Amino acid sequence: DEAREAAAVRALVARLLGPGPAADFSVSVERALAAKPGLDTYSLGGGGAARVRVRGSTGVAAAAGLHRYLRDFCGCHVAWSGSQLRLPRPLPAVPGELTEATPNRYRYYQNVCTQSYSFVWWDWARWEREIDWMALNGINLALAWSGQEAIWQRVYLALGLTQAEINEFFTGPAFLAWGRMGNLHTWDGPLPPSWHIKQLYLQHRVLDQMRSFGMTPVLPAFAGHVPEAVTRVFPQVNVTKMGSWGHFNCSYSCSFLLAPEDPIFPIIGSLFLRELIKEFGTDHIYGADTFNEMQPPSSEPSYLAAATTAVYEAMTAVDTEAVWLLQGWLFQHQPQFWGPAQIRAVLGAVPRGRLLVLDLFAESQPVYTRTASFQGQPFIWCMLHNFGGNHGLFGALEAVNGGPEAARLFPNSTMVGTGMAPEGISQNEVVYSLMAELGWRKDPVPDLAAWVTSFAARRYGVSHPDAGAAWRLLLRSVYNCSGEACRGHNRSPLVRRPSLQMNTSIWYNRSDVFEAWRLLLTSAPSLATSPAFRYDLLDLTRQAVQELVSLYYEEARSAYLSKELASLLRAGGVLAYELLPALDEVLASDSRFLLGSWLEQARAAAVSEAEADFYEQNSRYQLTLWGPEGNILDYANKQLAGLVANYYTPRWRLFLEALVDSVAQGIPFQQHQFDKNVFQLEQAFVLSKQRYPSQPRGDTVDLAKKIFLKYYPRWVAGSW
Ligand SMILES: *[C@@H]1O[C@H](CO)[C@@H](O[C@@H]2O[C@H](CO)[C@@H](O[C@@H]3O[C@H](CO)[C@@H](O)[C@H](O)[C@@H]3O)[C@H](O)[C@H]2NC(C)=O)[C@H](O)[C@H]1NC(C)=O
Ligand SMILES: *[C@@H]1O[C@H](CO)[C@@H](O[C@@H]2O[C@H](CO)[C@@H](O)[C@H](O)[C@H]2NC(C)=O)[C@H](O)[C@H]1NC(C)=O
Ligand SMILES: *[C@@H]1O[C@H](CO)[C@@H](O[C@@H]2O[C@H](CO)[C@@H](O)[C@H](O)[C@H]2NC(C)=O)[C@H](O)[C@H]1NC(C)=O
Ligand SMILES: *[C@@H]1O[C@H](CO)[C@@H](O)[C@H](O)[C@H]1NC(C)=O
Ligand SMILES: *[C@@H]1O[C@H](CO)[C@@H](O)[C@H](O)[C@H]1NC(C)=O
Ligand SMILES: *[C@@H]1O[C@H](CO)[C@@H](O)[C@H](O)[C@H]1NC(C)=O
Ligand SMILES: OC[C@@H](O)[C@H](O)[C@@H](O)CO
Ligand SMILES: OC[C@@H](O)[C@H](O)[C@@H](O)CO
Repeated sequence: DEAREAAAVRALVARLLGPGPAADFSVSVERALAAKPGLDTYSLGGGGAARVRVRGSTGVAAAAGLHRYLRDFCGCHVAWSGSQLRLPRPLPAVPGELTEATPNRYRYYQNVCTQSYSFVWWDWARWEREIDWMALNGINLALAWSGQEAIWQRVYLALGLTQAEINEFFTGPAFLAWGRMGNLHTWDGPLPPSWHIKQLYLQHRVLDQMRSFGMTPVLPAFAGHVPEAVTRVFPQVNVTKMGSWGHFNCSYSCSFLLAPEDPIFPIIGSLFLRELIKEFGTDHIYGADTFNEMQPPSSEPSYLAAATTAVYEAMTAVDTEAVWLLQGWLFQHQPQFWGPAQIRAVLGAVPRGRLLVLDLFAESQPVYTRTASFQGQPFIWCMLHNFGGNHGLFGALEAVNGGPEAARLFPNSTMVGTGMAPEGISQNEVVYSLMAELGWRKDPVPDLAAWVTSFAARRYGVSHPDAGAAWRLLLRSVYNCSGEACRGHNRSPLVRRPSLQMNTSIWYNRSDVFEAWRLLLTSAPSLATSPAFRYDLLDLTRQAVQELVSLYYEEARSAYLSKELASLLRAGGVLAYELLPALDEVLASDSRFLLGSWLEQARAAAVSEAEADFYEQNSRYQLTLWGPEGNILDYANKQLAGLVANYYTPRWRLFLEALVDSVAQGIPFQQHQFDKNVFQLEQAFVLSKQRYPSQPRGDTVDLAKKIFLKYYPRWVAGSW
């Protein structure tokens, strides 16, 4: 109720600022503050000689008001990487009563993938910080995906499956996103008993905390995928075996899909939802997806309607208030299958307003556009932005700034909210800061250059003219990809398998990055004490090294092709023996860029050495080979200390060496042979029991300065 929501926001203020400064805020929650039912509203008053009055129509609204006040009146900044929470004394006064309402019924957060790429090894402490970030960003709808395998285990045991069948079925922890969608099964499991104990524990705390703010946590439901062992206990079920996803064979993919009209369908679907709800309660919104990246066995509208009605009916068969949150990714991913009549069949099969669809990649491939606003079903306009959790400076900020407005103005628009659905978090914080803001604004931000200048100013605690100019440069270059082919996948040579056919082209002027780097480095004598400045300088230096690797690749390749041995040794030499080690070393100077920081999260999730080794191996697979044969090679690449020294660099050394051997003998370089040798090194990184440091070493500013002094003059002079 109102009181519990206000107490939740009061406790947020105390975690955020300390209990001392928290006493200067008067928080309340009052339903009547909203003019229109379900359009969240906050108001700010007071300050100066008086306490700061923050009122919300809900707990999330109040938290958004708090953020509004801290950002625009106090100059504060909150992000995944850290915060800048200096309060002026006295606290600034607000003129009269400032009251703002969102035009969005929902602000949504999380991809299904984010659960595996970023949240896998999170404990409660980390989730608690994330739910605060969510509340401050005004989020009222989000996935609560933890612990669902523990519920499926109860269901399957009750259906007569053996514990061994259940253990064989789930993937390892790092691959559960794809197990849950039916893309995968089995790969790199089993889930150990401690996993379920910890995830059930976690999920209860997540749900309690979300609900205390008045957030709506979305819960999973059955979408038709079942383990093969279901055909042992129910041997007359009608099932179709799906195709291979992600180049996995039938030991790991080729999922069994239960036919929509099989009598077992509502029985399994109902038993799962009932067990889920007994354990966790419900807020009446359920997520399910049958055909994410998997071609349905028929394009007949009548079949596709029945497959969709079967899932919705299983939900309403236990909860008559059910609303089904559906990912729209498939419509964009297999456009040749998903013609107008196929899409109309799914969208028409659930009553209007009971399908809430995520237009998941709306900043670049919106579907509302080509389906007359999902044939009248409500939708949430999502920015996807990031794939694989990849590091790399990227954004299409003009398209995100104008996107929600265009969706709202579209004829017969059924837009009911905005969302952020990155595959991984902990990158490109500027992009999420903007899209979160668009959650509450009526209009696009009018001047992006001034906005990014203020973003940097609040983040560093000072408006520096060089740092400001650096960010304006990044805004118009890396953060302004335009066109239909803008994807935030890092495909740079640094993170990919070396070859003679790598494409080094980009969507911006490379000089803008090197200038931005120079300008940000010039700011260091003022800003070096800001953890956020250190983070951004490191991220930008890292980007500059990524650019240099590409440029040195170009030189090495041209020299290979001309049989210029000395030039090839020189160019390939600085790439593999100087640039890459320099990168690893500078990354190693901050805890937020250590492979070892993430792997120690994995060890702390385990309860034994053996289990910890298993989780760490899971993590190393996920970042590199993905599957056992390099099935989705480098898709979840990252630029972390340890990973660059022991994975990216050995591949480049081997590649250079094979090129110089080729030029030195008579002999052409053969890709297929190098492909076999480099696979041994990639796999060795995965299977090694090497431990990686979780403590930083060296000074970030000093190391970045050395890289700049050495490589920047070579850039301006063209002399490699
Ligand atoms: C589906 O894919 C998996 C993973 O690639 C296959 O399992 C793998 O099978 C291979 C070949 O049998 C094993 O590799 C090695 O083969 C040599 C044979 O000369 C042997 O000396 C080594 O000890 C080793 O066994 C590999 O261990 C195994 N990998 C895993 C992760 O289990 C599987 O066979 C494929 N399934 C189908 C149905 O095709
Ligand atoms: C927006 O919605 C309305 C649905 O009411 C569509 O207009 C109806 O359909 C045709 C026009 O193409 C007319 O014969 C009906 O009489 C219209 N109804 C009304 C009340 O005007 C309209 O076409 C939709 N726009 C788009 C782009 O699909
Ligand atoms: C993002 O890119 C687009 C394309 O370069 C920019 O939009 C142009 O802005 C100029 C003014 O400088 C206008 O005269 C043009 O009409 C626009 N061009 C096109 C092709 O649309 C935009 O300024 C860039 N955004 C940022 C924030 O730097
Ligand atoms: C299985 O279900 C599909 C419809 O989903 C149907 O085409 C097929 O005839 C059914 N097969 C059997 C053996 O019942
Ligand atoms: C790299 O890709 C771009 C389009 O994305 C294309 O125009 C270009 O020709 C490609 N370069 C090479 C060398 O193949
Ligand atoms: C990129 O920046 C450099 C240096 O300011 C400039 O010489 C060049 O003409 C710029 N633009 C393009 C499209 O190359
Ligand atoms: O406006 C204040 C609210 O806290 C949020 O919606 C921000 O605008 C974006 O973080
Ligand atoms: O590539 C496998 C990834 O984990 C997913 O994000 C999707 O398959 C991308 O389309």
